[PDB]
Amino acid sequence: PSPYVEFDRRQWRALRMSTPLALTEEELVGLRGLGEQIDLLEVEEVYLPLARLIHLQVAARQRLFAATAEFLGEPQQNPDRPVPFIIGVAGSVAVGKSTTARVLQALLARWDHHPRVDLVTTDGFLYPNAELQRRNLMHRKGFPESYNRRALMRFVTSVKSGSDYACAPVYSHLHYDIIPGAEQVVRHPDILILEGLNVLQTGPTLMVSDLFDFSLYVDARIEDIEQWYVSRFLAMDSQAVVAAREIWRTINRPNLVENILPTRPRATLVLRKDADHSINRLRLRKL
Amino acid sequence: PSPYVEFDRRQWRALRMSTPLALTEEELVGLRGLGEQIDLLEVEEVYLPLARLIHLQVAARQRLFAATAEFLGEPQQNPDRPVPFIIGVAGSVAVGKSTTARVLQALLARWDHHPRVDLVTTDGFLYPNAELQRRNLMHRKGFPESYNRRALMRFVTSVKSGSDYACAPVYSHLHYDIIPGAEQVVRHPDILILEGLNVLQTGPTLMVSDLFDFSLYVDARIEDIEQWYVSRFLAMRTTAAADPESHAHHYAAFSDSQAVVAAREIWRTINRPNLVENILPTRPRATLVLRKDADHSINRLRLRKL
Repeated sequence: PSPYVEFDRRQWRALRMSTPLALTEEELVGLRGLGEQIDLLEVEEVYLPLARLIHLQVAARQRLFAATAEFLGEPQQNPDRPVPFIIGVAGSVAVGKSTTARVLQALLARWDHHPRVDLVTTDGFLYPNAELQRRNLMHRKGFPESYNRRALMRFVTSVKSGSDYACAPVYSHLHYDIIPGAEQVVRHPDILILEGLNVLQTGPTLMVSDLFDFSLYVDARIEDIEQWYVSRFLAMDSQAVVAAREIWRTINRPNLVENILPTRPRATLVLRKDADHSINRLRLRKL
Repeated sequence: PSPYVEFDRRQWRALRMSTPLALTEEELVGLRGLGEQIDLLEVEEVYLPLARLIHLQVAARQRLFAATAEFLGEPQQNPDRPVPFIIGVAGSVAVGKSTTARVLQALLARWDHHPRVDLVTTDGFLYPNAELQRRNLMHRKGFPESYNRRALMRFVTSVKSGSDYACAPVYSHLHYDIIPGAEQVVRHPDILILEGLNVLQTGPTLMVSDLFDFSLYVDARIEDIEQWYVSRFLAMRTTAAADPESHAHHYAAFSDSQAVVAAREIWRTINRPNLVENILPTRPRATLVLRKDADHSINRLRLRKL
């Protein structure tokens, strides 16, 4: 007996499901609008059903909120609305976290009971390069000590307080650094997806995942991810290949081995991708 | 904005409500069978609506399992029924965890959609005093290292995996030691309540609390818990000296004053630093925090916002 139910892509495809599950134009545009262009078969066969799955939890939580508010008799102290539902997305640099999180962001927004869905990356709570350099941590960028954990906690806490205005700092891929004083403002969305290297990490104290309602870990073979990282580095010369590999071996792989991979059992749902980026195995915690 | 809604006792009582699956006089008085300290007003003002709240989540979880099973189309891999809903209860030695847990256990079992409710204490996963002795941990009894974390984890995991059979060992508060050979068996209940000093503790990678669906922390001023710890140590003495099998224990022959000296000593050196160092910092991880007055009655509820 296992805590998970498993499906390979075959098994998963073989499932006859209710809801017809067809991609809508809004969905496409929604997605293209997030700067993402991923295969449609993947979106159809894997992400639509996943989204429906997740939507059942969100709708269950909204019903519970209202049934609980009814029982309590709709008092003053009780909030008027469910606080945002929070979804964590974890995994290695280059495994597709951001893509996975942007597709769910677009698909989940399609339902009328939860149309406002925000996406925050924890890259934004990285210490700025100067401060990392003040502390001799540039080479450990993305490791747990490279983030301002207190600020991350405060931001997610404020979101789970039902605050109307909660602000995250902004990481620039263009500069590879925090943009000083830029802010992403989150305004009581229905759903918040929080993507990052560290989102399921265990902090002796109180961790940010304590505030999650659902979490995903995006998985793949470590040698496949190394390839994906190299390709991404080449898109941003055998010399570039050499430089990519050095960053992988020195920074990103050890980060994966020591800090990220051990958090995989904590996820609600683990999605494993083969060499071609398509999902070949899903593990869902038993309800 | 806090992540909690907070109510003092006046405000709780001032709330509207419903008194949902409400209790016969006999059913009420039956609850006195959980201990001599059961206060039925407390049970009716606080624990009952609390059980109703919890019952709402247990039932939402049950419908969610069914909606999810239908949507996936009832495949062979999906289980037949929802795995147990697990509730953790945490706090200091002598704050009332066990009583709170026992009351909740009885109230939750009233509902037909979940009548099988088990209660397991993590005291049973302490290493026996002899094993503690081999490990050099007798003076740290109840600290996280005094437990077989791995057997505890395997047991909760097994339950949350929907097994039909899991076993926990058993601690004797009278002989202050594990009972050789004794096991509590747990058989896929609707709800498992897990109670102990370490349940919300934060360890490496995986923690037992990752398997919880809801948790409570029972809270009070430290000064008062001492007083309750001292009182309970007196009562235990008295109880041991009356048992045929337990009057042989050194502590059974303490005088009131000697039992007070020894209780404050254990408090000072063990239970209190355990509380400050390891228990209290888990308080913010609880779904619900119940604070008790000097009189044992609840003066404050903090509930996580849904």
